[PDB]
Formats: sequence, structure tokens, C-alpha cells
Amino acid sequence: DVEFDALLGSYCNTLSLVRFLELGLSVACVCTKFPELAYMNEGRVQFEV
Amino acid sequence: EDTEADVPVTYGEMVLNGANLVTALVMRSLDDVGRHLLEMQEEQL
Repeated sequence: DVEFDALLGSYCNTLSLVRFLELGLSVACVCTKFPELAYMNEGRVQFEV
Repeated sequence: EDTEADVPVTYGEMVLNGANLVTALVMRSLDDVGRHLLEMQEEQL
């Protein structure tokens, strides 16, 4: 024989969804996304001082 | 004693008796997990 059942008093927490923009660290970034980065060779960023 | 006999035609079939109970939800009270089970059981009948 074998048996089965399911509780009605307690339910799990499977996933803990952590978003990066929920964190305090997301100040130190500038999170701008490409949907095309793999197509790109050397990109450059300019500074004038 | 005889020549022409009778033979069954249709094959025997099977029925699912018992299974692992596995479900999920995306959080609607907390009992709906339960109610959805009876749902997913009522299907197999």
C-alpha cells in the first residue's frame, strides 16, 4: 500500500524574488540596457576635462 | 463440439488509481491551494 494527503494549515515559500532595483546598491549604477550588445565591438565613452 | 466460436474484440484499458499530488499557484486566500486540488482531482474522475 501507499498513501497521500495535503495540508490545509501551512503553505510553502518556494521562490524569493529579489529585484536589483529593490536594493540600496542601485544608486551606484546607471542601469541602461541594450537589447543589442553582442553585436557590438569596442564601444567608447568620452570625457572632456 | 463446435466450429464457430466467439472472440472478444476491444482491448482492455486502464485507469489511473492514485498519484503524487503536485500543484502550484501564483499568489485569493491561502485555502485556494486546497480548493484547486479538489478541482484537479475532479478531473481524473
